[PDB]
Amino acid sequence: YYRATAELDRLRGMLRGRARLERKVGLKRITFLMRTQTRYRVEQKAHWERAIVRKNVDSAAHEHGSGWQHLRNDLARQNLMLLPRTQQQLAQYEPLAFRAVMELCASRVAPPPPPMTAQVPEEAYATRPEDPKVAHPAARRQLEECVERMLCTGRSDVLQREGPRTTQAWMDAWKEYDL
Amino acid sequence: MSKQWLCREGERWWLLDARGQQLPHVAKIAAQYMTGQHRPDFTPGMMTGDHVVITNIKDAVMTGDNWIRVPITWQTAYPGGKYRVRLSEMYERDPCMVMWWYLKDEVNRHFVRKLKTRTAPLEKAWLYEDSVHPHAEKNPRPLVWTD
Amino acid sequence: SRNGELCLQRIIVSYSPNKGNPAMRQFMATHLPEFHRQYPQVKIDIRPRQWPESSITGIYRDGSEKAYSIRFLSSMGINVRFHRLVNEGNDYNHSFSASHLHLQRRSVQGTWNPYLWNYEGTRARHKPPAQWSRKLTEKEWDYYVQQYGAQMKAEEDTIADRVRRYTD
Amino acid sequence: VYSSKKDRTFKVMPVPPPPPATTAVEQRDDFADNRGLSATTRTLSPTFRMFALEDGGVLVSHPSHAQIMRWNQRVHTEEGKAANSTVMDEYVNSRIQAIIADNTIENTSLSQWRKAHMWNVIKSHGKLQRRWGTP
Amino acid sequence: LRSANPTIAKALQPLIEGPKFAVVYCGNHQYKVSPGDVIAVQRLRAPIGSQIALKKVLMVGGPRFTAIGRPLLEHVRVTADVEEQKRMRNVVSLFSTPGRRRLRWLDAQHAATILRIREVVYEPTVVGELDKYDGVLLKDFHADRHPNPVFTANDGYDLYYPKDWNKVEEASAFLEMM
Amino acid sequence: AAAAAAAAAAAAAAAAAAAAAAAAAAAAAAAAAAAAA
Amino acid sequence: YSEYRSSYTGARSAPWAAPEAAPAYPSARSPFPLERPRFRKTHIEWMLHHGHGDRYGKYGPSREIADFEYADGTPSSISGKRFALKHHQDHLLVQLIRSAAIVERFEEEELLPRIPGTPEQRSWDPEIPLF
Amino acid sequence: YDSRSSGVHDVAPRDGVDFMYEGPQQVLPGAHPLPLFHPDNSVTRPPVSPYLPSPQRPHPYF
Amino acid sequence: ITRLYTSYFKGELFPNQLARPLERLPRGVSLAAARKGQRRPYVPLGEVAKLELQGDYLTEGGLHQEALEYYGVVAKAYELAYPKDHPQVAGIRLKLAGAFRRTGRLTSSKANCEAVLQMLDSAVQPPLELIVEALFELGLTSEAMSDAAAGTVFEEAVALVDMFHNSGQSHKMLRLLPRLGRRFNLNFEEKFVYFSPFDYDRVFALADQCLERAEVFYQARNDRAGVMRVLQQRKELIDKKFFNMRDFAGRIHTMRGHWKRRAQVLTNAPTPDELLRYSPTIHQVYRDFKYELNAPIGREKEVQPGVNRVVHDMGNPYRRSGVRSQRMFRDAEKNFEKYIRA
Amino acid sequence: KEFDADHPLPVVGTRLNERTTTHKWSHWDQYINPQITQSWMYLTQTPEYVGPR
RNA sequence: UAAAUUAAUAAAUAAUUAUUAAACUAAUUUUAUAUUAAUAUUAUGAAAAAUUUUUUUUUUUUUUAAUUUUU
Repeated sequence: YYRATAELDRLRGMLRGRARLERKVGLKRITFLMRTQTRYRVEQKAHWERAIVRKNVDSAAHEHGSGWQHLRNDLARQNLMLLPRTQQQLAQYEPLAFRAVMELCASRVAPPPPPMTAQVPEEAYATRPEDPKVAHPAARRQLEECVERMLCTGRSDVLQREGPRTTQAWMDAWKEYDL
Repeated sequence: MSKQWLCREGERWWLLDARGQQLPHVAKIAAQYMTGQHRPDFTPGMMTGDHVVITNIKDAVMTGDNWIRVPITWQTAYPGGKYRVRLSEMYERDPCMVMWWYLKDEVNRHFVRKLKTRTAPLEKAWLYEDSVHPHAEKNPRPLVWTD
Repeated sequence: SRNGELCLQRIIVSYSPNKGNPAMRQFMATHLPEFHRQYPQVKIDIRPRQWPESSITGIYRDGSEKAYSIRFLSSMGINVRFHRLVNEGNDYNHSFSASHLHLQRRSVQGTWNPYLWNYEGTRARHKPPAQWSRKLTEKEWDYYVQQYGAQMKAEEDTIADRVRRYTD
Repeated sequence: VYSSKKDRTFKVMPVPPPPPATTAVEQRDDFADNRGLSATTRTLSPTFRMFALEDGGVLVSHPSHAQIMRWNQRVHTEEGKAANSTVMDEYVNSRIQAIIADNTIENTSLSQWRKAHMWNVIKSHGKLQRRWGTP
Repeated sequence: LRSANPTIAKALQPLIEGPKFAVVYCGNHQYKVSPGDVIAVQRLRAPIGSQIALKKVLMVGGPRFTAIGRPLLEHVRVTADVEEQKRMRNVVSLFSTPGRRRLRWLDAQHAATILRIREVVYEPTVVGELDKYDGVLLKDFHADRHPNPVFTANDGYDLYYPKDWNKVEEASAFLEMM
Repeated sequence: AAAAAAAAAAAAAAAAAAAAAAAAAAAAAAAAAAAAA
Repeated sequence: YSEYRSSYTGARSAPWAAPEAAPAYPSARSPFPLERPRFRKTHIEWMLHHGHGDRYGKYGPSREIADFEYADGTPSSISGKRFALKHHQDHLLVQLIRSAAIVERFEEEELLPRIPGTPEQRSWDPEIPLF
Repeated sequence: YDSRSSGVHDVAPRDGVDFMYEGPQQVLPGAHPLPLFHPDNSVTRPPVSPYLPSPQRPHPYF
Repeated sequence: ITRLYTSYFKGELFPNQLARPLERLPRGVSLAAARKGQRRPYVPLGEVAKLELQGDYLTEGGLHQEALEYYGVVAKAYELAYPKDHPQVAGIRLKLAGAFRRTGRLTSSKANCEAVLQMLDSAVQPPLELIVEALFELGLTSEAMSDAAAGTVFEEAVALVDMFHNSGQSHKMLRLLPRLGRRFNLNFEEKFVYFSPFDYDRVFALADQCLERAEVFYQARNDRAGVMRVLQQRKELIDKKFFNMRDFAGRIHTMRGHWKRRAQVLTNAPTPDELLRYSPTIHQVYRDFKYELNAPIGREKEVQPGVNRVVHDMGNPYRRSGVRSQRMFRDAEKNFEKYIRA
Repeated sequence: KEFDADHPLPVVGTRLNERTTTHKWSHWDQYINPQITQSWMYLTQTPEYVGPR
């Protein structure tokens, strides 16, 4: 078939005394090595290199009387959302921040409440009359919700806050383009 | 021995009073400290070890008759050379030979593959059968641990 | 493109003005005018020659280079390769592993070193009793000797019961 | 379990023993929602004080790395302010000061200095000496 | 730093100054970011040299503070400039079972992009103070008294309570806010 | 022939050589009544 | 600037009660039906409880928030593996509406039965009483 | 493929035959937005016809 | 087997997903001139983009008043986000002048959809799909104002489409994709992958309703030539779009295995609207003899120059054979001289 | 689709672009405009013929 | 992915895999489902008794991942 003998012939430079010399015996070797890197990478490299990290964040937790058996269950209880490789980065470069975490999980602080579902506003039920001019009652509140969340994010000096300085006037930016 | 992958530069000198503590367990904690696993910077290539001084060996404990019915068996090359020796039979010879054998069971567990990693962590434990030990000047800090 | 300065300086091009495989000469009709508009500082050195090497080549401002074989490559696949010499900086052949996610590791709070948490120790949360060796409070005295009392009252109670209930 | 040959991947060590209860506020339970499992109450745990942000996170205020290396050196040195001195003691509080100030780790070694300056330490037949100003 | 209690905005205000790091969550990975780093992330569709800002932030920290945002931290600015859009080193694999006479050379090189971070800046708004060993908000904040002190664990009752050094047994907790 | 009573070796000097052939549902998983050295 | 949505309408129930109130933690016992083994949520039940799915790179603030944006505030366009997500989350609804849409028709024409179970389930379990 | 990553073009122009790219206002020899293997103008292969072939007039003749 | 898609199915790739560029005017062409021929500071755009999509969802729901508000905000944050007359700040009002007109306020509608154009012609190269979206609003608010004289702007709007809309690039890549399928009786739904120009070329879809909203005008006023002046154009508009999609069938049955043909099929193909426009006779390749070794029988000095060189003879291959085969070919070099001499 | 012209999308190629070969003229191309049947290698045989077995 | 089998007057199809093609309706979630024809292909081998563990042969790279306790 196709031995990939083109690619695997440049590699014969970095082999020992026999595979480097003779082209045949080098291929059976370099194609045996390359076929086991890809065999170890996709199969066994994870379960090993994934436990040298759960040993480093753990060993860095014993210096605070806790351990991975307890830390793992309470990094999640608090919704902290830290990859187990990140906790090893902190335990090794930012030792205080890690410790600061380890104090939180041990503290009796209420974890953040589970995210809420979709709540129907009251105004969805509130019977609308036959009025065409004014907007629906639910949009005048939902839109207000969107512009407050629009100004709370960041400290955008919207032209040093040249846009309407207050909200009830920002919802009237449609009258700015009327004559 | 300087030999990069050694790291004698951040050493801490522990002290594990073996008095009354179980011999198959003092060999466990002392291994996490010689192999340097108690360190958050532990990478298996580096042998960042911390010297342990396991004084008071002769006061070790072995639950039940495990002083009489646990063999230190080793089979040499000569045919008919299989040797069986209890703990109460090697304790006649040298009490530290039973602790150094129970350490060898723990360091091997993670380092059997390469000779440089099999033996180097073993040279970090100083097995002293009583109080006296020449390491007063190394300030062996008594490591806290509860089995 | 570091600090707003393109790491690329000049794309070397070899082509044939008349021979064949027009996907290069076709590229120089539509895409190249457009790609030049975005990055003008890139100095596209186009060479005409009879026997044209099929390779695009870029020269970065540190002496480094790169080639991109365009033999049998259509015009769309030359522009794509055009835009890929201006992008990279040709500085490091790093494997995107979990160790090389950060090219510089600077810890701002100082690294963990042995002597950081070495002199800490386990502690309680609201003051404990040295309940071994503590001068009791006059109420404590009355409590324990009432407990210890109620204990002695039980032992010496049943020691007699073993002999008296035998002839009660 | 995962290539039954044998499992030599570093396992996690069991959890240290919690501190004494001494409070009777249910400091005993584990399937109780009033607290997480981990029980870390160390020497300098009360310096890690937390402030509840508005988003939902907490702004823990902690002492700087150049301060706990001061607290430690204080503790380590006044072990005996007039008592015995250990070779291991001096070499440690010689580094805690070097860690106190700009703790980038030297990049080279810790003993290359001594190894090269042992000629004014050692007296070696002054015809073969090393005087800073070679006569 | 925004805050309601004027004393807090007068003691915590100097904590958030100096250098600052942050651990963002970009491309299902997690990078500990600081104002002068380059981090290779999975390919972003950002033309080279263009400014960029990371939206998912999990924790900010400085020399004497860390803001532990539980799921994420709102109102933290971390902006980077896309330096490179390159293909990383090739991870060559060979899939040739012994039975069949076929050999599949699957050579995949990763598509990353190097984000040289400009700056991190953080201005958090606190609600107040809460003591650790009772997760209740505190009414008032005294910049010196720790809300919950710590005490020894050796009640003497335990004959084999492991003694550390004598000095490790008795050690205070220094004041640090001043 | 009919390969019966496998033996799963754990290490040595910590398995007692009677617990090797244990993990087989039988009169083993007991203590050898009369051991020989 | 950074973001934290955690929902479609945000509107997060703020956690901090009041300068002196009680904290009101969530019950850490996993909902086991028989109650004798007395378990505790395990680091992947907390992750389910907290609004993520099994792994937190799913159905949470880890995808639905964009990875980046331009410094001027310009968002970033969608991708193949973004539209394919939005359609999936709309599939997880159409799976539920069309499901409840057929139950409605069955219960509006009185087709849903009255004896609870199959013909082969009642003929299997004794605890489902006789009809 | 994409082996031979260097050593193709010497990094220099030729003496008097290599021209860099001025810009999109000028036109190179050979460039055309259509794939032509035998590129020809009305000077090299001049068609002998009244008109010039075109999509408008169906054939270059009367 | 099948696929349930009950899990999350990552997207497929396809050439229908290429980032098709926008459409503009040529370099110097300005809109008001073409017509009469016939860093930034932070602003939460990502949040206001969600705030106008609820206008596109609203103004498409019949709630034209509520949409006006949502559009009001997003049209405010845009005249601050972008500089003056930016191609974007001009386009948002085109959603406002519509939302105005659908609320009686036509007086402000025309006041809005006319304001945009001075942002467009005064630009460098405006988004061509917008100037046909403005010239549509300008044509619809004139209907709402009921002015038949104000209705001949549709036909003038499409006058820009027919002129400045190269109708090839919409379906350039998608033209050969039917040559990608290689199965004939299973997964054969790939041989008929049809993408629709109304769904892919917006400017074409816009230009269609113009030429359909313009017909209803002339149909309403009982105008005859007006209707035909549009219908023939509405057909000529589409006919030159279906033409740019035509192609013959390649193989029909199941070709097996030649997966490496994936390179000749999907590639940049000259569209039929272009293969003629840039024909190699009308658009002549420029060939500079300074870089080649051939020139017509009179331009013999203008070849790529050389060095000390003397024409030996013509390479008649029989010069190698014995001298009796070179006693032939004797005068064939003499005779050939004066054939290349004028 | 980009959010605006200020923020264009980049050119980072995939295999569906970066490996393609020139468009040798199909039969509909040399039907539209017979000016592209330059040489005899253009007159390729029936498309139904796929190559030798 | 193991399935097929009748020597011999008027009883619907051997079966497999393969190549090439074909058609949705009394017959429910608003579920699910490889059916048909033409051609290519018939040697992968049990003897007694008893009777009316498990899913794996095969992975594009980075992460991520729920089955552990000794006598």
